[PDB]
Amino acid sequence: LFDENYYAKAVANIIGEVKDPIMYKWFSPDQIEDVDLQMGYQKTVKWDAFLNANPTTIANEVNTISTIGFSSEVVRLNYLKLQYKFRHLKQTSEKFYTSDSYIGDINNNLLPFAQAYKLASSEIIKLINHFVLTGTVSIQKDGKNQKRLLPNMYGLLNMPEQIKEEVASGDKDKMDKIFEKIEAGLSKLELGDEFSTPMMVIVDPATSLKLVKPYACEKWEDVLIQTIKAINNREDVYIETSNLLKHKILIYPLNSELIKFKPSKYMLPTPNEQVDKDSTDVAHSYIDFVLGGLLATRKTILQVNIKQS
Amino acid sequence: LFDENYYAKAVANIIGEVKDPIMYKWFSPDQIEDVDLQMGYQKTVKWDAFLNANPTTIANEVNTISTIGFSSEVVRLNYLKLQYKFRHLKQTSEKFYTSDSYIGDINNNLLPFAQAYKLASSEIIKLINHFVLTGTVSIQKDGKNQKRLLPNMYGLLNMPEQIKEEVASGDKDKMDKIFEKIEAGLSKLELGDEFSTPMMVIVDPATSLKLVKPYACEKWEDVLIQTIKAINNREDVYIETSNLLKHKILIYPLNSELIKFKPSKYMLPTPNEQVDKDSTDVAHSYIDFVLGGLLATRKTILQVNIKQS
Amino acid sequence: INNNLLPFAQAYKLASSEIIKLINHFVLTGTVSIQKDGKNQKRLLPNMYGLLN
Amino acid sequence: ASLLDSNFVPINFTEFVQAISNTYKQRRIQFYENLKR
Amino acid sequence: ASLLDSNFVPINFTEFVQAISNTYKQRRIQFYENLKR
Amino acid sequence: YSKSMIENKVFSSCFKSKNERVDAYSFACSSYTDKIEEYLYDPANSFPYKRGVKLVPKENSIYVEVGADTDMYGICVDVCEFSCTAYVLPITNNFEGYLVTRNPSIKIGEILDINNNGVIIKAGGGPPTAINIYALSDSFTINSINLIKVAIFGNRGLEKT
Amino acid sequence: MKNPQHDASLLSNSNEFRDKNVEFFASGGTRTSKFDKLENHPFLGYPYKRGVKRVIQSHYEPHVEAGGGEDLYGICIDIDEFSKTATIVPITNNFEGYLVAKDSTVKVKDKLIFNKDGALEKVTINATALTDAKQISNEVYLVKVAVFGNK
Repeated sequence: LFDENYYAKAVANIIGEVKDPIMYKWFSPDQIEDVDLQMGYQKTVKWDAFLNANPTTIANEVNTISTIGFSSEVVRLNYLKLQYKFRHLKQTSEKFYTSDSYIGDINNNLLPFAQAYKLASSEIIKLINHFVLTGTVSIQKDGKNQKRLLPNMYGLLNMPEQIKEEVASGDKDKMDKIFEKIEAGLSKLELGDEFSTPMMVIVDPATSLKLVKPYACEKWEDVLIQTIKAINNREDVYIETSNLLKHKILIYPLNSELIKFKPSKYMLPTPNEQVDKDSTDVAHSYIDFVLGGLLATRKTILQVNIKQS
Repeated sequence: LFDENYYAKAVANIIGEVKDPIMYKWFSPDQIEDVDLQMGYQKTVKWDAFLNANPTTIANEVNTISTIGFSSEVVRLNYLKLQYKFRHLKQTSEKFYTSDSYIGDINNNLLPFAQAYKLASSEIIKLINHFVLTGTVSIQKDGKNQKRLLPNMYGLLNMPEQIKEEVASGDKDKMDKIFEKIEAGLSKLELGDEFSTPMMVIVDPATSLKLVKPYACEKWEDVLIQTIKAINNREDVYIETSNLLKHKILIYPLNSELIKFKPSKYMLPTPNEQVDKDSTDVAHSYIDFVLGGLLATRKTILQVNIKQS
Repeated sequence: INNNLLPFAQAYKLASSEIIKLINHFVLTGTVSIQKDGKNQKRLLPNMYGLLN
Repeated sequence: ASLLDSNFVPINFTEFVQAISNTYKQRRIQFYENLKR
Repeated sequence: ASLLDSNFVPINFTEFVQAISNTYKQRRIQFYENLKR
Repeated sequence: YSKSMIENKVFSSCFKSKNERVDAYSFACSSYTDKIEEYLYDPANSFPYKRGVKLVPKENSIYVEVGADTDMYGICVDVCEFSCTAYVLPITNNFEGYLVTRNPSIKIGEILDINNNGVIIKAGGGPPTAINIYALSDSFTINSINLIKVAIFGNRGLEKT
Repeated sequence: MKNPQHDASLLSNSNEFRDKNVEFFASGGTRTSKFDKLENHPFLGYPYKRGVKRVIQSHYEPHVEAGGGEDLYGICIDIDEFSKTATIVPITNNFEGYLVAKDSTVKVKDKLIFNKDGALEKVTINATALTDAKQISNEVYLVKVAVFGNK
């Protein structure tokens, strides 16, 4: 294949230069598990057991014993296939554009296939990270003109049936009020028997700037860490800053029994076999990726929104 | 055996997927020693020596020498055998229920034997942990309809002849009063010459939330840890949170000379050889376990109860 | 003879013959019954038919 | 005799139960070895 | 089948895509191995 | 209604009080040598799951329909909706398990009676009870259907009041 | 007690094979089937070989105690003192064996009812006496009956 497909050879050679997605920092290694699918839906079944009565004492002869029951629950997950197209120089035309220590038309913004694919893959990975964090697909800083997605396709921020808190616009700069809302949400959290787990907090730059302020010789960040430690059995609490958010705070456990990410094993960018060729030196190529696969239990994510107006 | 007993083969192949009990975190490695007994009582004899007089100086001739005496104490521990029954599919019938990516009837809540056994064992282990911590057996959130247990079958919370402290319902929110009661209990604690040992504290989630409050830049947790270090020769002090407790605080050393857990080596869930079979595809299986075996010296456990009414 | 007890082989052969007759009747007619009148029919599932019904 | 060994072939149910108990004990020992408070 | 293996030689585009997926999975595993918090 | 009752967007959230489910295993304490029988039930008249049923011999088959204590054949413990088949524990056998009730406030130890709908009610309604039924737990509501743990052991010699 | 454990100094001669089963230590029933339902229950008092009623109320699970009448739940055929448990045959299951009788008036062919103390007394009906009442010791009378339910 490599003897025939120069583009496949180039992809195999330059696949290592693409940086790792930053969304991996938001999950534990056990929380992520790939699935084999491109587009469609997939049903997940979770089994449980419960005790029906007090246990039976085994003495002398007895036939009536307490029972253990079972239960099941089914959750549907949707997966969507998306594609992009990019232009590049034809393989046989690179010799006519190899300049001094650089290849490609500076005037016409034409690149070799390997560099074009690397840059496009990086951009697509950034878009995938944005979708996973926010649950929406948009290329604008406002967050508008969002692409319409299927139901059962949510991010960490828009997952339904979770603890939503809202800070009024009048208290947009009152860290005491923000922390009061955070404490209320933390109290409303329901971890059950899986409370002994590390916790992850994701904030925006303005929230981090407010956090590093003194607590009204302790900081709001230290107070928040202590409060979360009071509920997570004195375990690790990680704090992260993301520019993708705007006046939002996300708190969730890094436990595979509560939140599980099951992406398609084709989620990350993959070249398409089709290449558009003509009589000129310009060709076109396609990159595929797959979105969807976040699964969570009810009342395990705290989402705080600080209204600005 | 594995050529004949498919259920034994499955239990052997899936026994490793059952998670370890959480009660192991409340004891030191040396504190636990298994015994060989299913149901009944076992008498443990503890020997001691004492000095009758001052030692004798060896000089010139002498025949009258000071003596060293011996003493014994007998302690009886009761062990109880309990059983549970669960339904599952039959091995020859699993092929007709092997669906895509899962096995079992979703409608009828029927599972293969391996998964059913794993879930039942997990539930029974949770019950065993609750019994070891509290000393009672119940399946209701209110703690009612308790199974009546034999004498000499105690847990950490209900062990007699220990230090018991009570915080009045009017002082249920006064951490200063709660800490005063804790200090009184710690003063009443008697460890003798075994004081140089690590200490363990177990608290309910509400008490955990109260502990991280500022002391009235120091925390109530820090003050408590310092107070316990004052008495335990500044050894390690561990703090644990359990949802199995409600408005209770347990403080006890991790020394095998004061508190010892001698569980039956059949305490953890074990399959029974009997399997109910008929002409249908449904079969029944039994799981056995054993309760009892906590031994403690007098006045070595501090149990603080905060009354709510 | 006095108690109508047979060896397992003969009992199984006779029972299998009777069940095969019942299966043939079901395949031909679409109904399952043990009466000549054709009443007291066993209720079957939908999308289960014979050549006659 | 434990279930961890691939060479272990139980002969009867008593040996199977003994192997289960030994496996539980070994898992407890391993948990205490790997535990770092 | 991984692109990180020098000796690997794909036969067709399907095997190439499988190798790409395996490479991404291995890179994720390596990232979690090297991650420090 | 039904027992299984559906795709979910998210999963539903200790071991205590997890048995409060409509599709839970009916027998709190089971036992081999318990006789279980199969019958047909009306798929449009009344859903017999976890209700006291009576035998109605129809012109095509013997069905089971929800019935009162006066003419009760047994307790319907399970249903297979695919074949519309009801599984019945005869009244001659003991039972200890969860059954459908219509009173959301019933205490423990109270005497109970099965009404015309095959539903557990308080025995003080007035009809003379003919079965020994006792409440082993307080009635709980699943959000809505009310269930209660009961012990049923045979008929009562003389009808009470 | 079912088995009063007392040490002896001489062996007791036991060779006759007749009139050796009518004793207070002989638990179970004279005739038993594999398909008989047996339930273990916590007990109070000593309801051995007596009719038992289920008493329902720190709250505890319901227990069984000696009783009868409209509250009759079953018959206690065996007892475990160490675990403080009792094996019970429910009233819906027929039983044949020796049970405690109130006095010696009970004779063969007599219809018998479980009184408030769980003892069988002459006349709903619950049992039919199969033999005469026999005094095991002091005022303890054992009568063989065939329990069939309640009228």
